[PDB]
Amino acid sequence: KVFGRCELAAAMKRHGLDNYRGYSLGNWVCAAKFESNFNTQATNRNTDGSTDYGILQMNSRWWCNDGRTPGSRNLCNIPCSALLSSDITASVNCAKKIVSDGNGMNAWVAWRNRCKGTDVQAWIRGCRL
Repeated sequence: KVFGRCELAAAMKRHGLDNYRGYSLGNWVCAAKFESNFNTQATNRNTDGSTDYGILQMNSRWWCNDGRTPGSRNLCNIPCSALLSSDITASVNCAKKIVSDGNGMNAWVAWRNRCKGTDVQAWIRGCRL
C-alpha cells in the first residue's frame, strides 16, 4: 500500500510514534518518505546480501528473518514479509525497538542525511491529527 502523507502521519500517531524516544511525528514521516516513498512493499537489496524491507526499510541482517541472510539476528522476531503489509503495526513495533537501540534515528541513513536538522514539522503540516 502507498500511504498518503497525512494518512501515514495519522496511522503512526495512533500507533504511539509521535514523540517516541523524543522524536516528533514529522521525523518519522520524513524518514518513511525518503526510505520507501511511503510504500509498504518497498524492498532493497544490499551489497552484503541482506535486504531492507518496508516503509521504514528494516534490514534482514538484524531485524527480521527472510530465510536468505546467513547470520541474521531477527531481533523483532518476525519474517521480513510481515513488514510489507498494508497494516503498519509490525513495522511500528520493530521501529520502536530499533530507535531504542542506542543510536536513535541515525539507524536510518535517509533520516540522518535528509531529515535530521531540517524543518520536519513541514511533513505533518495541514494534517488533521
